Amino acid sequence: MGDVKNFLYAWCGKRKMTPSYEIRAVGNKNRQKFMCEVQVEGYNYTGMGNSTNKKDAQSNAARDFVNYLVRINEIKSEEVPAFGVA
RNA sequence: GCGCGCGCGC
RNA sequence: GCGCGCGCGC
Repeated sequence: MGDVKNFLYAWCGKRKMTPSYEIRAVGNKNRQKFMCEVQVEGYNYTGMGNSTNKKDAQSNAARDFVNYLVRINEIKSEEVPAFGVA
């Protein structure tokens, strides 16, 4: 979803912190790729994302991260609008 | 989104 | 001119 970044952002706003994205350019100058890593304080994991543009490199890293929060039972899937259970 | 400028390719 | 990206001003 577009909104996962916004979700992760809010999620951290509660435990009163910000995520931290770090993007680096990668691959084909003429058809290029970007690499993203997100971290959050107090969490032992780096969400990783690749894409053509930066936004999507970020979305992908965030998805990665949230998915992990769920795996480690810090969120329920059911609480992540993007992971649309319905 | 609209504008501008930049890189790479063709 | 076209394509993929990046950045900047509204």
